[PDB]
Amino acid sequence: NVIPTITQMNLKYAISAKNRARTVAGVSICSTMTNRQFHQKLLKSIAATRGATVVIGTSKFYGGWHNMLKTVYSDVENPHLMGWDYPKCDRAMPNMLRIMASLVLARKHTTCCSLSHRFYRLANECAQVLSEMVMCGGSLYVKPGGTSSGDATTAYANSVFNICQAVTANVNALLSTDGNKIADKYVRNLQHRLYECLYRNRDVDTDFVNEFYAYLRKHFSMMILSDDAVVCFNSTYASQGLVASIKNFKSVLYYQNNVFMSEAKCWTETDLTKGPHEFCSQHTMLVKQGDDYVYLPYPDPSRILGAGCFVDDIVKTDGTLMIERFVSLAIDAYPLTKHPNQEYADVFHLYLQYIRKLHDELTGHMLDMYSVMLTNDNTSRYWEPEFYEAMYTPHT
Amino acid sequence: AVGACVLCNSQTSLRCGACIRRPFLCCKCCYDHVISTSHKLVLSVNPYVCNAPGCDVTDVTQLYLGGMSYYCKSHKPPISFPLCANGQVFGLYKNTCVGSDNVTDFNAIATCDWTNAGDYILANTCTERLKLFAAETLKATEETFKLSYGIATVREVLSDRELHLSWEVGKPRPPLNRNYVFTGYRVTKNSKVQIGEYTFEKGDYGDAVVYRGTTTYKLNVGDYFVLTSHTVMPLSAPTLVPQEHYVRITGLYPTLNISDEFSSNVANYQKVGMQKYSTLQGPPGTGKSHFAIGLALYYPSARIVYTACSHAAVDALCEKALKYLPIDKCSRIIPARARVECFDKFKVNSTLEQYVFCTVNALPETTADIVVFDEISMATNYDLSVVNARLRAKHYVYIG
Amino acid sequence: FSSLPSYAAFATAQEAYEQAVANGDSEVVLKKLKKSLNVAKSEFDRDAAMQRKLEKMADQAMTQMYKQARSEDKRAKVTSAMQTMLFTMLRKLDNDALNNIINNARDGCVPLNIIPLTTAAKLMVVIPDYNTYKNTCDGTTFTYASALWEIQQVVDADSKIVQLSEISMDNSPNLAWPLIVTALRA
Amino acid sequence: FSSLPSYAAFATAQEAYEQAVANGDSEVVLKKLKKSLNVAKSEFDRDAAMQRKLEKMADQAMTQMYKQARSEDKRAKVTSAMQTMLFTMLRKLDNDALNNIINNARDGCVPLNIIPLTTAAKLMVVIPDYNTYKNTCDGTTFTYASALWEIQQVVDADSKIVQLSEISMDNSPNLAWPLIVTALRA
RNA sequence: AAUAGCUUCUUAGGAGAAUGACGUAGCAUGCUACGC
RNA sequence: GCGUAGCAUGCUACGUCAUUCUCCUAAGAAGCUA
Ligand SMILES: Nc1ncnc2c1ncn2[C@@H]1O[C@H](COP(=O)(O)OP(=O)(O)O)[C@@H](O)[C@H]1O
Ligand SMILES: [Mg+2]
Ligand SMILES: [Zn+2]
Ligand SMILES: [Zn+2]
Ligand SMILES: [Zn+2]
Repeated sequence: NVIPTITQMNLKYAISAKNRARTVAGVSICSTMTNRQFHQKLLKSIAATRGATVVIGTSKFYGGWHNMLKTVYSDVENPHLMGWDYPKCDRAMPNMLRIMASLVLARKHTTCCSLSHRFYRLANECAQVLSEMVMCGGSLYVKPGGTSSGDATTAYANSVFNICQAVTANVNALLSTDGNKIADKYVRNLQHRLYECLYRNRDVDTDFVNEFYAYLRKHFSMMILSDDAVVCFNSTYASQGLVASIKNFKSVLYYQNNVFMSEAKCWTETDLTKGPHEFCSQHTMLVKQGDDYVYLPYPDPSRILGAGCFVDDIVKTDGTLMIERFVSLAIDAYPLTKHPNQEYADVFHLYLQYIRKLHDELTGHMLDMYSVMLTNDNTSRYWEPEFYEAMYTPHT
Repeated sequence: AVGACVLCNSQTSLRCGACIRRPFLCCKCCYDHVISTSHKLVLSVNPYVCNAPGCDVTDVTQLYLGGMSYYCKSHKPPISFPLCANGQVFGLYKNTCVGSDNVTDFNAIATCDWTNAGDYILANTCTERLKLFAAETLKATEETFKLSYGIATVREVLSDRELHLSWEVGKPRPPLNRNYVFTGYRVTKNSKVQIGEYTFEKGDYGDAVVYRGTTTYKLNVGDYFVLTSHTVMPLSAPTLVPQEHYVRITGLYPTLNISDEFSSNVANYQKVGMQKYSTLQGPPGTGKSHFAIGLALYYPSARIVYTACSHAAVDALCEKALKYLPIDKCSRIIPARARVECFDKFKVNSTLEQYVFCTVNALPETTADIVVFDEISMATNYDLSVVNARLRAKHYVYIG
Repeated sequence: FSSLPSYAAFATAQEAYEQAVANGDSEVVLKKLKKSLNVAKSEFDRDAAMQRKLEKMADQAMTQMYKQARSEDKRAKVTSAMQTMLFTMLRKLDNDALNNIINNARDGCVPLNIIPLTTAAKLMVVIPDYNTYKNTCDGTTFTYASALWEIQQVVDADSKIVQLSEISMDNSPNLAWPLIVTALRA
Repeated sequence: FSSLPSYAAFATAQEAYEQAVANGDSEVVLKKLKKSLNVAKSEFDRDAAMQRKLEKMADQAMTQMYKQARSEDKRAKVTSAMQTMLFTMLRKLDNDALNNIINNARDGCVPLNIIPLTTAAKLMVVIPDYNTYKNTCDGTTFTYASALWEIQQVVDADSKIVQLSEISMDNSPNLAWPLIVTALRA
């Protein structure tokens, strides 16, 4: 059967850089219980597999970012890492693609559940997450469509939709090419069979689907975290017209998402060494370390300084718990210590001197309130640059 | 569980258990309070009695800090330290209390029984913090004395308002006036339970008395009336605000010529606006409160509060104010008290009226432009602290 | 760990072991003193473990009571900390306009609405006395927040418009202060 | 622990052993007392460990019972709350017109939105500006969803009242928009 | 005042393993008192 | 040559104590990313 539900809507309270307020939808439990039981197995199996396209649940510490970056270059021919971003991804995704996502995630229970069972499950998910009865400020409303960001299957559904837009742009760019000027004798045949298998046929063609997918994985390697992509496309092709390009993504978003992705936000790096310009909001540098070269992620310094200087609660403003709230900031800001720009070199030692001063004033106040202190010595290991330098090595 | 040394204003974590109010004492201050006075009960974040089961060494001078738990000499842990040592007592912030020589006076105020003029004449002239402490402890002492006298019982049932009372033979009897109310406990065996509050009045003949209870309960022979308790809260605000002068008038706005029949007082009506606080001595039967209402006119829109100690006095003055002011005036005196009755004019709780007439017991905690206490000859340092605490105004004038 | 009981016993046992290995004793007494050494070491070790446990137990309270006291203190007295910090920063800003409006706001002349920005909008600031008046007012220009305003309609406290002539120290004491001035930005 | 049978036997065994050593007999009694105290301390370890296990076991069981009771209490309370809200909600809806339209429906199925749209007795218009005001709910009566309503109270954003006269094209700025105006079916 | 993922810290518990020490039983070897 | 006994030593099993390690659970406080 089906069970409509009500989902609230709350304003968020957190640092940012644009004066718009972002909302989040907290779905009602009677839906999360069932969705959890239905998807948990597949989801906990996606978040624990290293070395595949969908990279969720792979830390950047302990030599994880370097392994991501060296997997992406799965032996493509003339790399040119690119990117993109969808505008208003959460409020324009058409209903059809959300339904395709839910179907592809429900394509595993080929034997746990029967067919009518799968259909009522999908109808239930549609009426609970897709087109629900939002309750925004003491008064119900009706959502026209578009995903919501508080259910169970959110980041994975986004990853699926993302791969779908990428492959669609790829198909369009391969078809639209003239065809009589493609010099090679293989890819032209490939197009000539693609069109026929697309429109002049009705049933699956597993052999050809396999050939096309291998062609992709050899000229369009990806890396996807729910909408943040990085591609490593062969370049001679992409110039002859045989894989995607930012122009093609603009087109596909123009007739399937119904927005316009201006090319001022699609960075395109042409030197393979220096890594992706910006992925998941962490620029990437190449730093020598231990006789071999590794990639390191480093944040945007203004963000670290802001997160130290402005706190959301009044009790977080004293250096009682800060002696701990600062270790984490310093851990995230370590890689700046190998940057060549000097202020990027200093936003580390700032935190590092501040921790020491904090701890010294702490022992002062404590040895005043009583007169003794026994074994709070281990804190002599947070203000040395060795403990953190351990955190970006590959042993563990 | 910290506070300020009532003598040295440092942070301390101790209190005197034997002293009646248990005030915060700096380390050396408590050492001196405990060395030469019989008071030997000092409470830290936990009490200082030896935690050995059945060990009752309670003199702080005979204990030892053990590991986690203090103890007595016989039950002491293997290693520990003496508590009272080198003129100090081990307390939180041990090193950073200053400690002072106000020890003799504090000892006196702590041990005295107030039965001689020394305590009054001394509390009248000591230090402000010490003054307030003496006031609170005197209140609590007289309150505890209230407990000394005895209970009343019934002897014979006659009617609904004519009863014969029986005093517990051998104890001080209470004065039969409206200012005494008692809870009525009836003992079945098996449900010793209160019946309500009661007050008496000696009629034209004994031992018959006419009385009023808050409830219409049927009085049996198994009933009796026990005095109803009262406590004391601590106060912090000053008694007399430090005096200040100026060269202009601020917050108050003059008038041109209104009410010429209040003429001679204008010369003083200005200096009040010039100074922070002042007083008027009015010989018996003089033009006092005439000056009050006259200044109230002189500064019309300046919000004013009147207060006194006597309910009869505040009633008389609120009536006199009703005589000459726009009304447009409230006397929020008492809703359900004041056995001798008073105003039945306006609100008790709205905090809106310009000229608020109130009594110390029922003062709210609001602000105003000027407040005037009256009849200073009766109120005490405590009452002064309350009237300076609850309110806060620009200028203060006392008349008495 | 000197003052502890078993330090002495284990010390004397080790000392006797030394005195016997140096005294050239036999191997049977050597083994029995080895046993004595073992047992003394055992007892001293167990007691040391117990004491160390008591230490690490005390430190929890010693370091939690402090968090509690400090945190309740900070959370309690905040509405004054914010204002004090505000005025400290505002003195340290070292601007002129702010300083003029602040001094004026000190000695009486406070505005009744958001000072505007554009070159045409309303402003209504009170004036409590003639002294401050002639301090600020001049002809038709009423200087405030370091700008140039024009006086529009002086109003008494009884809604009685007055012109600019009557405002004179000798003529002052017959007006019912405080006036209310309106203006316009130049 | 002390109440165990081994306790007294062990204590008196060590005592009488020390007594016999103070008597200084032949070492066979030393061996016998060693054996006695050995087996005594063995069974003593046995029982001590048993009691040590028993403490933790009983305490686990007891905290478990506390948890069970807590869960059942909260569960019953929440069920009562849910039932109460359901019934007090139900006893409100206008049963007459609802019965009418549903029994009119050919199956007992009617899409939800028309349920309020045709049986509600209220209407909470919300207006963001004088213009849309002019063009939706002017005057004292208006028409919407094919029925005739009438104003009864116009509360602004500060939860105050606003007389129907105040809302005028030149009196727009003083009213803190939006303007939650209720109504009543008629 | 949502879903999910990673990571630093603290406490308690459990389990397991190593190590060392104590005690009981059994196994092996030697020396010697006694008995045949 | 055997056994009883004793001593000494090596080995095995068990039962205690302490130190370390490892892992797992639970509970809590703080940070970052979509
Ligand atoms: N300037 C005055 N002219 C006439 N009567 C006055 C004047 N000042 C005071 N009084 C009168 O004194 C009388 C009251 O004095 P009272 O208030 O009884 O004395 P006290 O207040 O000192 O105990 C009133 O009739 C009051 O008007
Ligand atoms: Mg008077
Ligand atoms: Zn002191
Ligand atoms: Zn005392
Ligand atoms: Zn004791």
